[PDB]
Amino acid sequence: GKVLSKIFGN
Ligand SMILES: *C(=O)CCCCCCCCCCCCC
Repeated sequence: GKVLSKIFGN
């Protein structure tokens, strides 16, 4: 959701 961009690593 909004974490949705870290657990995306890179
Ligand atoms: C929001 O919509 C995504 C939330 C990010 C953390 C939990 C979702 C996990 C599903 C995405 C797979 C990413 C690698 C586990």
